[PDB]
Amino acid sequence: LLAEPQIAMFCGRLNMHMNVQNGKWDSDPSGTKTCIDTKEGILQYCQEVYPELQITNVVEANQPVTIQNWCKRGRKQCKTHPHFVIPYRCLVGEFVSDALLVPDKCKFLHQERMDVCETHLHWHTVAKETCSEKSTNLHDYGMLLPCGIDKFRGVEFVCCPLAIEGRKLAAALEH
Amino acid sequence: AGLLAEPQIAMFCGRLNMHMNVQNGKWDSDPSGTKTCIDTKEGILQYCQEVYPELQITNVVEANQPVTIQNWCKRGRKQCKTHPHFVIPYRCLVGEFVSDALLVPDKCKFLHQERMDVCETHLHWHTVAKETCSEKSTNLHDYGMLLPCGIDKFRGVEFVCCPLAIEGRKLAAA
Repeated sequence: LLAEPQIAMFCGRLNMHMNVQNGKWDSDPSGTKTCIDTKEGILQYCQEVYPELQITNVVEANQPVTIQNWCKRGRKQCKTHPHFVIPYRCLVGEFVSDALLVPDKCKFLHQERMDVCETHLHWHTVAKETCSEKSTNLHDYGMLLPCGIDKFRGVEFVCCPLAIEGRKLAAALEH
Repeated sequence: AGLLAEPQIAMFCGRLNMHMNVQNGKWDSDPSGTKTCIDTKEGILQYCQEVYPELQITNVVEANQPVTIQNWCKRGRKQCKTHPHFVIPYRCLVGEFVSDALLVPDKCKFLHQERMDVCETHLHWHTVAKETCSEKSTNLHDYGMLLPCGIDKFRGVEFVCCPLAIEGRKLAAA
């Protein structure tokens, strides 16, 4: 398994999925599957595309990727017409939280509640607001404790200083 | 009802395989934009399963007559405007095998031959059918395979013989 299984969609075109052997995007195997509207449906598609793996849940990727050559159902031509989309990671087996890199002087934090079951977006906001409050930057975050298809009870994240001993601490991503 | 078109694949070396879109009845190119003509039955079978993931394809057999397929594609599917080609499709047989239903038109007869000791090709059986109608001064109108014994291998054939209706001739010579 040289790549993480995941699916990417763009309504109007056939779904794409990560080729776990080489690491490139391929198009829907049957040339018939279009964008999906529910988390339950996305999870099924993941399982249909990766029959050899035990897909047990799904979660949005933290950052968009650029995919080219989207095919259209019916059309012969898959025009290299780039699109920036947020893939869905097909999580496999027993759930384990993402390992996150903690750059020096940054802090690893996490929040959870046994009685809340929210989305990836909600947890992303929590993490962002928590770092923002302390006047810092959100460098990375991951979900914790799944409670449903693409639903979690918490978030683990990394907050970073605007600068260390005078020098600004930067990074680039997601837009 | 909500009946689908029989699944099948068509090849033309130097181009991407085509497969029948079972939902609209029209041909589509290779989903991955990389698969090309195959040279083994086992390979044909594997390709069927690949483009028809939701069907239990358990065998393959050549269709009886070639078909005209427009706009083939080259690897990558960036250039697909081309000259139509006459190719003989491969039927992707699903699930449990059952003999095709043959229409016996007026004045024709339905015959079938099965040899439980042999395991021949589609071509062999087509010939056995053609020759059997010839021996009775008739013409082979249609046929289908019987008793599968391997990937695209059968133990028999069912066919329909019909009146020749052909203009013969002789020679007037000195």
